[PDB]
Amino acid sequence: AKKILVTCALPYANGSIHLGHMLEHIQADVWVRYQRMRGHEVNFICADDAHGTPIMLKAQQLGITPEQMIGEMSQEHQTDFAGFNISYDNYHSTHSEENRQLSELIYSRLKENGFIKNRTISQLYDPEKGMFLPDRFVKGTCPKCKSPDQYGDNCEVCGATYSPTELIEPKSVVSGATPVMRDSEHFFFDLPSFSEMLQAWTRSGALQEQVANKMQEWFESGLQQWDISRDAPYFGFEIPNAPGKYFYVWLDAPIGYMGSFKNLCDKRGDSVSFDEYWKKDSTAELYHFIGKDIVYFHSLFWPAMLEGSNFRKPSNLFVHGYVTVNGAKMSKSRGTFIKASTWLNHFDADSLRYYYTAKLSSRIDDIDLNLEDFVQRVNADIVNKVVNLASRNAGFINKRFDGVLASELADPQLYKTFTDAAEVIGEAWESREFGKAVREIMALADLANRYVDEQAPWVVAKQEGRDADLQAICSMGINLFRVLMTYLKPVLPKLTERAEAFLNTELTWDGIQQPLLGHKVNPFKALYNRIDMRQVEALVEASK
Ligand SMILES: [Zn+2]
Repeated sequence: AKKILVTCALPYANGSIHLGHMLEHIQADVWVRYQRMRGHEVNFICADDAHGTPIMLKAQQLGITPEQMIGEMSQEHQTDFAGFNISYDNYHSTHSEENRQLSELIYSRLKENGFIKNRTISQLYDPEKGMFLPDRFVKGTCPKCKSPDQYGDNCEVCGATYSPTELIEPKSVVSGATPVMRDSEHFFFDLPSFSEMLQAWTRSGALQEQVANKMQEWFESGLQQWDISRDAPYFGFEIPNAPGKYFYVWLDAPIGYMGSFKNLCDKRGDSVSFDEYWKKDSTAELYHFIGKDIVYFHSLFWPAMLEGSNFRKPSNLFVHGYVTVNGAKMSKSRGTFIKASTWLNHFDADSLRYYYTAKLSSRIDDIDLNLEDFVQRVNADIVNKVVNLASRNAGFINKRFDGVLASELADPQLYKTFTDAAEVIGEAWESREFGKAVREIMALADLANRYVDEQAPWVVAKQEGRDADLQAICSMGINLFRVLMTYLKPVLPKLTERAEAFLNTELTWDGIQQPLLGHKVNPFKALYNRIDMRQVEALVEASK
């Protein structure tokens, strides 16, 4: 009966979805699907992060409007996520009217409350193009080793780091012009004002221990004010009362979580839910699934901005680690930098969903996709443990018993062992201990296959007068399958649909307390096929 708003980080609009994104969106989707199974009101919200200088420049290079460009990438992203069955209630954009109005509102409130500071800064400027240059749009000669054609604040030959103002013979990446230092007034959010509140949240015990520890490092270094403005030319929202100034993505990106929810409420004609979820007095829960690299932002800047503008703050942050492939960071040269779209040409979504889920936990630790292990694990667990219980038993039921399951459980004690596990497995899904949940489910699958082996239906089937025994054994196996697929429903949506078609019933969490007795099942082709290393080799080759 809880009200829950869950987000994933907003994908950047100038890059395709890859396996790293998928770790995050799959983790969130599994959790969301479980929460829905337990009867809660869930709103799963995301959007593309569509503003900024890189996006403006990319569109100019392509000779199209930034609006056309981000629209095309939004569609590409949503197609990929739909391919993996990520069950958003809304997927919006930071380039939207809802986000504009909320960004303006929040800024206005921050300013009225004394949290916006004005400061003049100096930055490299391209006088030919007529724009300030972000660091990575400045190139030149390393001041230390004198290597040419180095970009931004570091040299890829000697490893030195420096301000781009130290580059020798600097050039604009945009125009080739020599950049010069120029002053500009910027607006800053007074994050340090919120230090005590943030420190109290850190010690409150809600956050992951690893996150709280990192936060202590940040408090120790000392909180800084953060620039929330950019000069024209820009692709984004103009700041009221400040001609030629725009909101930097730091301000408008997370407000996209709010804008996406407002968009959903407005499309639904729901005039009460936005305030019910975002006002200070809210009894709804708000959760953000995010990666390591955006924790400072979500744990410090974001709750401060919300407090300073009279909105509720996150109930919790759920942080995951990086994805690796074959033990290492994704590598383009090795073909392990793998796009979501590419993945689906070779494998189904369920396979990756399962593999990631089996490795995930409540900690921040990197998650490794070892491709050899992926083949082994999917075949061993999905094909040979879980689906096996249906595939080894359904034929006899269909061919010899007209599709009808036995009128009573052959082994009620064993069935009770399976249903008794619901509390611990659900608690594991709830606490994000996904690996624990999968281990418990697979231990049950081992018990189920041990039961079938003990009963030896391939022997019973050939022996005169043992029809009743055969129906009993096979029906028991199918009932164990029903339970396991219920526990795995958040993980494997497509296999679940196929299982529900076979069983002639929707799988509900509470439904397992009533086994299927005197009940017609349907024939099926093949619920889940084996994979092989040849397919992996093809995936890698296609990714090079
Ligand atoms: Zn160098």
